[PDB]
Amino acid sequence: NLTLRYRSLVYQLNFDQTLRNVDWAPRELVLVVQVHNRPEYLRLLLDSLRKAQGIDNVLVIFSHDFWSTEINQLIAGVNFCPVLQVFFPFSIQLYPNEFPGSDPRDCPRDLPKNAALKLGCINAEYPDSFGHYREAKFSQTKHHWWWKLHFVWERVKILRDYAGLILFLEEDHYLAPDFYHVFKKMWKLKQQECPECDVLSLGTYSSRSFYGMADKVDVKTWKSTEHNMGLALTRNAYQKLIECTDTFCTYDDYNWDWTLQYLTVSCLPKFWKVLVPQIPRIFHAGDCGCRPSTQSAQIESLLNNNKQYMFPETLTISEKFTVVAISPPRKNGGWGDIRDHELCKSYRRLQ
Ligand SMILES: O=c1ccn([C@@H]2O[C@H](COP(=O)(O)OP(=O)(O)O)[C@@H](O)[C@H]2O)c(=O)[nH]1
Ligand SMILES: [Mn+2]
Repeated sequence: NLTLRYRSLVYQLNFDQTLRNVDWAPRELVLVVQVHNRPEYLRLLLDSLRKAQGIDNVLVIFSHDFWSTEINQLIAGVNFCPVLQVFFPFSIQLYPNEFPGSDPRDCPRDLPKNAALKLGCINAEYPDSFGHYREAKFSQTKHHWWWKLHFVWERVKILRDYAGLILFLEEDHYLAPDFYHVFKKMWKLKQQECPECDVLSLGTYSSRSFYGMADKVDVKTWKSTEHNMGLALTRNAYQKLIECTDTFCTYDDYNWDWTLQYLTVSCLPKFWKVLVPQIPRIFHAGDCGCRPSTQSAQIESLLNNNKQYMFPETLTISEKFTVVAISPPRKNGGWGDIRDHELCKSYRRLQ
């Protein structure tokens, strides 16, 4: 049975934590990449890592919820920085025909709530806020995001007592070559001028020319639609998030970032404040209008045409935008199923 085989593979690999390209300790920055099944975009991220300055000793953790030869071969080609692969142990690939996959007794995602209650399908009493029922493939990303946040801070042996920041990104992102240069200055700038800052972001989703802006950073209230790429957390920031575990895991939104938005408004004692450059050091390649080759060339052109402005010698805080009161987001749904709630709440308790 291939499914059972994969379960055994994932258990041993998550235990062994084989570190590639290391004979060193992780310091200052570690990257964690959420990976599913888009190797064409992963290849683009890896190319951006290859071209990035100063990261020979930056650990990059790839977190997978899908096993494939192509994906593992891509990551195995990385010879230029420390690499670790970890594997989400409750993926749909490992549990296809039972929760958190699709139990054949589950309610159809679009069966009306009133009909589901009369039918007795097993999750009929737990629709989302729109009266819909769970779809396994739409719940997986939030599960994977919350599991790997716990796993890297608590269960990765090389990160015992780690005192740097961990920067979270995704398989379809592209890093600017000065991203690490800029991160280090951003962190020093946070220590010097923004003690109220909770998190760092490498950039938002927005100029053709970088003149006068590539050296500027803003202090803003964190907002999920703007600041969900390349999010760097301290241990303190992570510990404050897990104080809101039940809220994260029960809030009826299958988006991890919209769920964080709700947390910053409803469960954290203060809104998150983020330090973020005016010129992004991270780009979303999985968005167009996508040919991955087209995306890479356009980003290459934008960054190289602006080469004279990259690697700024000094960063300065230019703007401060402080939200005092804000409406909570509307729920996007997809997260009403108590089994999703309970599995999400279990990650830090199991083993
Ligand atoms: O089953 C899945 C599907 C997606 N993702 C991850 O969710 C992130 C966002 O997915 P995508 O970029 O497709 O969504 P979009 O950016 O279009 O909202 C990516 O890092 C994927 O690797 C995942 O972890 N498990
Ligand atoms: Mn994307």
